[PDB]
Amino acid sequence: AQNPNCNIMIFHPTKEEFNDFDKYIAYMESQGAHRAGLAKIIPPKEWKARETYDNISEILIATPLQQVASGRAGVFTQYHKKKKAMTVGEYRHLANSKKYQTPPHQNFEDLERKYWKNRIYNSPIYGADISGSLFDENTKQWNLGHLGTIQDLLEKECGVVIEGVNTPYLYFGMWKTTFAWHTEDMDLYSINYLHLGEPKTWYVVPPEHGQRLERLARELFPGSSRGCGAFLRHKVALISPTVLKENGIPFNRITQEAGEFMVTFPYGYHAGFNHGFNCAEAINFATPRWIDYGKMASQCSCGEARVTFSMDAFVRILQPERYDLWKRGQD
Ligand SMILES: O=C(O)CNC(=O)C(=O)O
Ligand code: NI
Ligand SMILES: [Zn+2]
Repeated sequence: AQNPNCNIMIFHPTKEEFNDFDKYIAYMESQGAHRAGLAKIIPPKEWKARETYDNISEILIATPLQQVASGRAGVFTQYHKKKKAMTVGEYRHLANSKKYQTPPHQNFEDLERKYWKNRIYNSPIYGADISGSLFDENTKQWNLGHLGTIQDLLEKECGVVIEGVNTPYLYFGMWKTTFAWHTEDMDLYSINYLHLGEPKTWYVVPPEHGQRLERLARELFPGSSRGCGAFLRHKVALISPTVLKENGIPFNRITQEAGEFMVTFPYGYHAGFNHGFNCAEAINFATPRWIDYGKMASQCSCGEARVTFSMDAFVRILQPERYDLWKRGQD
């Protein structure tokens, strides 16, 4: 078996290898990349997402989210307080202000230490889930707005045609902005391109050990666990690497820099934080190997998770027994 220790693998495709997206995902998996839950892909030197990022300041962040923490430094939840709309230019200025800017630090490890020590004492503001793309339409390789759709994958594999669409989202972050422990909707893949700015540090649990993280989460957030059998779907819970280590949870970490892709694999729990002002673009996708994960994916039915239109068909076709209860949670 390839990659039995479930290490995060890093790939350097040639420009020739960068033509066929599906084929390269399949290649990465042939090398065991999926066992980690997360892989890094460094694009060939000849590739570019777009010409420049000089004209992005007028993009609107309609609902910036202030991420307010509760708990202890290594075990906390965050809720999102809606703030007034601001442009990306205004957001960048805010990110760079004395109140919100990245502190002096020696290296990534030093900054990681500062993050877990001090995160809960601040409430950074995040521009998340903004529908759109920064890929040039003429970028033909690994353009996250031009991927084959999950609906077409399901149709190709299972022969049923379904409604729904599948488009990318932009994320504008600043120092300490945080993504909570989660897997993707329907335990899909995700792919994330860091367009511009400061790094993003990722933590990931191997898919074969996902239930170990779930069990610890139930212990650490007992009220939440009683309220919902799949509360990590709420995407609000954080657990530090120190606490994971103390509890023997297998995981890995890696820092993504501008110009790099990350892929998360089905049922790979991940969490992380941004080092400073940046912009990422991400989208979910599927492969034939995903179908069995989609069939088995946990669902939140307590009403908190509240997801896209397009997830309806996924649950309806892949999980017909769960469909009634789940839909009650969406309505
Ligand atoms: O970048 C973020 O804030 C969160 N991204 C993801 O969880 C992802 O790409 O799957
Ligand atoms: Ni994700
Ligand atoms: Zn729930």
